[PDB]
Amino acid sequence: GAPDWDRVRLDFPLLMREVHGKPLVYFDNANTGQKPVQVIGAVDEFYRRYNANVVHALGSEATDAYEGARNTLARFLNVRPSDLVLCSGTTFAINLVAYSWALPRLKAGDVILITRMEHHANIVPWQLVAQRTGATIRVAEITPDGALDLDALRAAMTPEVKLLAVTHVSNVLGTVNPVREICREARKRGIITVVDGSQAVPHRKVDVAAIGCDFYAITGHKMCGPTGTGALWARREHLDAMPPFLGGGEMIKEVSFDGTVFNDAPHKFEAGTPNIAGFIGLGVAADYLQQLGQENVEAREAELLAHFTEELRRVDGLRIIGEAPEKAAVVSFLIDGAHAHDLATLLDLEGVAVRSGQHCAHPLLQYFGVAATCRASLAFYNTHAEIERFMTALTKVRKLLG
Amino acid sequence: APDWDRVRLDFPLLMREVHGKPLVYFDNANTGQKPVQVIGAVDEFYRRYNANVSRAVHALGSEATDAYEGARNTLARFLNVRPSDLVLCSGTTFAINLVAYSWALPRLKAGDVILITRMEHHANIVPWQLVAQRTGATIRVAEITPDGALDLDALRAAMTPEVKLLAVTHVSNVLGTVNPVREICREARKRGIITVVDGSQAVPHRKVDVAAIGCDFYAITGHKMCGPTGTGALWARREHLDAMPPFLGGGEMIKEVSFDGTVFNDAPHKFEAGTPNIAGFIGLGVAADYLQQLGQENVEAREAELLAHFTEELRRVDGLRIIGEAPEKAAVVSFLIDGAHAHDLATLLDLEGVAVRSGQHCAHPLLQYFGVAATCRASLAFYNTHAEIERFMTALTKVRKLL
Repeated sequence: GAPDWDRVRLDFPLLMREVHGKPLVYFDNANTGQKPVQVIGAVDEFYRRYNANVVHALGSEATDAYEGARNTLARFLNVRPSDLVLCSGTTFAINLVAYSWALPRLKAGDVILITRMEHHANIVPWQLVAQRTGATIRVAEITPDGALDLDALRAAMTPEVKLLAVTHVSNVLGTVNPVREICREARKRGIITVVDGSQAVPHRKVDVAAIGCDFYAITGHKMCGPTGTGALWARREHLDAMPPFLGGGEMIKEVSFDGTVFNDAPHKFEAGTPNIAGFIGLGVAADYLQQLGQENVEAREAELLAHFTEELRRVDGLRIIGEAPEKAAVVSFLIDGAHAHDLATLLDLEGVAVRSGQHCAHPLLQYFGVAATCRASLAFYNTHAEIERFMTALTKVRKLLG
Repeated sequence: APDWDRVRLDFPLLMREVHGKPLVYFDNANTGQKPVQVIGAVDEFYRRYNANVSRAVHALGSEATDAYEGARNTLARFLNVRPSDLVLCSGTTFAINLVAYSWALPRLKAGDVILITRMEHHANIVPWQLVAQRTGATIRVAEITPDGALDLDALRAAMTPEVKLLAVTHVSNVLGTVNPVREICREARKRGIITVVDGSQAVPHRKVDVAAIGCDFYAITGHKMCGPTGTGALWARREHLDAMPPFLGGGEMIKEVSFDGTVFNDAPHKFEAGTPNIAGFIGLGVAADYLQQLGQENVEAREAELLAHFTEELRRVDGLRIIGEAPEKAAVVSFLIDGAHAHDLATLLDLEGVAVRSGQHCAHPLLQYFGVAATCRASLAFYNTHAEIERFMTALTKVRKLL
């Protein structure tokens, strides 16, 4: 559609913030994303006009909105709404698979294969259930450019491997993994795939069904949506076969002390009152991104990334962690003789929000041999002028640490 | 004493119309309405300092972290507990399931008994049915008497040495009954019986000093105490939080992650995996401060007046039966009328602008004891008025005579 990006930016009122007496440059979109006023106003209007559980008039509109949001998010991912479980975030989504798929199935001798670049959300659940089942964890290695080693991956997918946890897009490296080809091969070998989509769906069109995976998790607050929102897509055969996770109201059909009958998926896995307001907003957020066009977002952020990377390469002593041939607008970097945390601290005082640390990916940073990276992560509402301002601030900050 | 007319003006939704008639929202037990301080708190977060929390670097992240942990401290004072022992989660339902998965699942074995009261909400039943399904524990029911009160004689008789856990509600969402949780938990602790207390209908309607109850675990939910959806909390004795294994795994609840071995944070973050509902909990903190500012005792007194007025006028209705007439009660009234289907009462009352709920109210076993397929439930909040009560009874008379 080719939207006007200077108009699009005006939808985001937080970008008018000033911090430390300076206009904010928000380059921490990988930590959480900012919301268009359409999303903020949808939540506000729910609380002011039709707050009710999901009956009477307000309860009726609240329910249509809540399920309407599931339909919208499902069209956003190109999956069926009945296969889409709504939850508080990617972390909940993956733990649901860990407790309800793997925990009742794995045994001694089974192997869980996890790539070196996984976020802790796609590592720690598997460690918990591996320890409980007697299963063992094997690491799928990466190369120094931040790519997944596909040859090593193929060789690691031996018959004893029962599940592969793999990120769609790395939150540290920006790397875009070929999840379609990965999941096609894992299925050929009887290996279940759990794909972490948290950093994919904000930055590119994702057709989840076409990936051919078994489970796919997203988190709402990184895709223009309210906090406490997220979803798990899963093959229907899996949602039918898995036991319930959380128990309570709404996931039951009939409750008796003699025995309870459970609902079918997806409500089967949604216990208790949902985050009604948050998912109403995520519906609006998913619709907002589709109206922009996800492919336009991807092209816009690739233009921002190329500008930022071209300028960042002129910095003496700088190196980028994550130089894969396809990546989202996430740049982790280090500067010789400068501590990443000093860089983040001084950049903040110049109005620029970045993140220094390990980004909840400790094994990945261990492979690179570094205690932290400074990460600037960009979104379509950032501007080329902000990038030029960032380079001016970095030069001033680096001179302050000289 | 608070000016209750001025308090009601804090709630902007109550101004709206339904079918061209004024809205009379008597479905507060389903979810509560929000004061403008809470609504604007959530709106201000997204507009002015939306960022992630913990290990804060930049200005907005610091502001977001201070607000979020500030909300935990405000809720803790609301409950008179330490914030270090208060786990924030998406509602009562999650709070109880955390107990089920991380306390009971690793501990109970075949032969052990989980004791659950007849009046519990599904939130305090189904998790224990999952535990029995995977441990071989058996579930035993603590009965009620026809006035909706918990039969304490039968409860003591039911608390035998094989019972290891008791699921007991503080306030029933159907009956309104207020249970003597302090007495119950003292007697449970004397027999080595863990108590999980469902406070979802307690903390919005009365002052609860959670620590003085003497229970092992206490669960609340945010959207019924003036707060955002997707919020709630689990309080627990410190000894349990330390001994319990983690439930959800991910960021924030770890301290160090390696493929050779991971080290977890301490409570409460031990049990809060991944990015929190930052906006929701910032708003829940304002809700807690709003209720502490009014005075929880002042709210309890207000809704008792509303209850007494509503009950006195309701009992004038011919053929009307109130299910739940325990001695001490919150402002929740479930009722039936001879010749009137509960669902038909709700459908037509809504056409008069009155919002109530008819059905089983996620308490199927309680309804089985009474032998009724449904009830009509009016549930009052402090921002309701005596005038609305009178408007309600006129709509009830209009609707009763329409069928």
